[PDB]
Amino acid sequence: EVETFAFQAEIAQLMSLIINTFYSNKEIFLRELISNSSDALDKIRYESLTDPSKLDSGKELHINLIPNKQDRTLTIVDTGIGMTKADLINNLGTIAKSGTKAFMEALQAGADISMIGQFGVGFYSAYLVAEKVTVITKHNDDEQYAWESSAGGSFTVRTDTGEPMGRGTKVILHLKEDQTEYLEERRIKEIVKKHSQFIGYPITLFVEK
Ligand SMILES: Brc1ccsc1-c1cc[nH]n1
Repeated sequence: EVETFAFQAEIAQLMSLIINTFYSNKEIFLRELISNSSDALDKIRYESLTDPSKLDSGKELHINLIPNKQDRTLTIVDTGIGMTKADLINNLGTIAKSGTKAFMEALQAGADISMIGQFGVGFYSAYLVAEKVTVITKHNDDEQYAWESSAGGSFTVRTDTGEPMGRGTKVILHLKEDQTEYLEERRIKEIVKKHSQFIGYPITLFVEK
């Protein structure tokens, strides 16, 4: 059973700007997603200090980057705190409204798209390179869900029946046809070294078979 939701108008506006604006420096999407993973890992690490059983769903705190050329996907996996259904439908978009307005105003004042993370809406930079984004996520207090959007104003949420994740979030970038450079080992390595070199969790770049 699949539920379909409309983005808030401000967030749809932001996604169209990201998809339609000419902007060559697309590689910053990966810094933003890794940063979000790092923040989620920080949150479960902090919570586990007062309730160690929150790590019963998995003690390892890490980030994996998995390219797949056959499916044309780049997947960013983390074992962070994960997202509830309420986060996916309501909470994250509510938080994002204010950051979106501020970001769109800054852009009109001369900021550029690479500053998106300073406004808390860096996830949407995924649409610089992805035609579709799938997010599989599992919080300790909720079931495993799959969120998906190809933009256009709507997203879906369903319970996920795939492989159980334990805890954390998998962001699956279905890359645009002309963005397959982000499946290349040498390119991902270059980007992580330039933008993400001091992230405090192990980042493993998987190689393709
Ligand atoms: Br946003 C967000 C909110 C709770 S978890 C999470 C996340 C985890 C990986 N990326 N984003």
